[PDB]
Amino acid sequence: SFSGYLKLTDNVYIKNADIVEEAKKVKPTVVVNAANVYLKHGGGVAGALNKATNNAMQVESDDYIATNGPLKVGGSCVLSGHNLAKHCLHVVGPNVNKGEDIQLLKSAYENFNQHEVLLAPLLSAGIFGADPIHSLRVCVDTVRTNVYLAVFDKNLYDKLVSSFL
Ligand SMILES: C[C@H]1C(=O)NC(=O)N1c1ccc(Cl)cc1
Repeated sequence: SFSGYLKLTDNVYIKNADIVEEAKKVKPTVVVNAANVYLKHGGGVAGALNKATNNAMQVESDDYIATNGPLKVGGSCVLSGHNLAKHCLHVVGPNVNKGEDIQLLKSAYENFNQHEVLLAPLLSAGIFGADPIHSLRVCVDTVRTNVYLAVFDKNLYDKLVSSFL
């Protein structure tokens, strides 16, 4: 199971880790992807997860979009986890760099409540432009299921833990 995590709350755990390496090690039931509405996994966590699947995540995602159309900001879909997990929960947090409503971050985290346990990144953090401290606060105040957060950046991990209320 998950190891080396700091406990933040009854159900939220955090570790300074590369989510791809963490997923390959744990092979969790669910890995969360920091997806966009088009499931175009170009960069950030999505680009890294997709590259780890040898692009199989992108091939599956293009078929999903061709059939269903784009996701909503704040929405999600469950697809295969490929070699990383049983399932990948593609969750769309608002991208502040595209002028999307930060208020949708709570709706994005609510998707996690449909899964008993998840390995996840902080939604809307990184290239999505939101404040990761705010993302962690919304996470702990929204998610009720067991969420294991992987924060790639050591300096950001330290800032998140030390400023956690
Ligand atoms: C991409 C995001 C993540 O999932 N884990 C991180 O440490 N992230 C990250 C966010 C902001 C900056 Cl400047 C650097 C890294």
